[PDB]
Amino acid sequence: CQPIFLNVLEAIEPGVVCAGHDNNQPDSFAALLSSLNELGERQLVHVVKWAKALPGFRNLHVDDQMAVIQYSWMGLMVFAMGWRSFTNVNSRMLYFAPDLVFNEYRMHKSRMYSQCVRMRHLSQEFGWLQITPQEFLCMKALLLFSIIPVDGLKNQKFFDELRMNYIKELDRIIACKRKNPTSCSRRFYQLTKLLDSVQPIARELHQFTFDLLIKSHMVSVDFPEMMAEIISVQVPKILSGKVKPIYFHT
Amino acid sequence: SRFADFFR
Ligand SMILES: C[C@]12CCC(=O)C[C@@H]1CC[C@@H]1[C@@H]2CC[C@]2(C)[C@@H](O)CC[C@@H]12
Repeated sequence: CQPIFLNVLEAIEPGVVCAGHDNNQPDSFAALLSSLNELGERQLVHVVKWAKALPGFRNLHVDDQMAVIQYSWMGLMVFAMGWRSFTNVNSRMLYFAPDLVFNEYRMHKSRMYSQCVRMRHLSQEFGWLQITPQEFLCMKALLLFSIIPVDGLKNQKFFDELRMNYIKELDRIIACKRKNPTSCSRRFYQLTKLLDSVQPIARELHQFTFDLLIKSHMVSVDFPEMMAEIISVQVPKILSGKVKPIYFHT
Repeated sequence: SRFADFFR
């Protein structure tokens, strides 16, 4: 047969994205956070292009297409970063970009060490669970449809249909080589648990970037155009409970 | 905005 769905995810997977960080300069909270913010701006461009190219994505109302991306970019970017860390330096450090690799010192200079530890842990989960490149791809796609407003989307039905189909695909990726039920059942359990763990991490980073935006001018931290807008219009909706993640387990 | 221009 032909792995049509997987052929697609693989084909549309974004390439390498650098942050343009000056590693020849001593680490500073301002320089580091400003470099992460610009990396977010650059990655967002690739996330938009990636999403628009996902199977069925254009079925969503245009307003919803923008909404899911605006709400999920953090989890998506954190997830992809954890995988990069796992496969490049084996989770030893957080591989944000080839030119922005965090060691313990940078994790501390960034003033978000605790959040970094969790991201490093998630990164290790990729190794502990032996996540395959294909499971990573489908799990990441599912993360784009994992957070919605409690009041529902413009066209909620189309979204529900899309999310269901991506869960179905994740389910068949699990039953490719496995020919045992308790086996597939166990794997699905582990992955959904893994997907859920991304949410608390994104929440912390959402709170952290929000507070940073509010007083960025006082700490010399620069927020690019799209980042500043999304963080002050969309992120608050999340922090105030108007928009929530979809958890598999509670 | 620039983000919106991506779908507009
Ligand atoms: C999404 C990014 C940048 C892309 C990536 O690889 C994951 C990483 C997670 C932390 C984010 C960062 C973008 C800029 C943020 C939002 C900072 O303001 C504080 C948290 C940072």
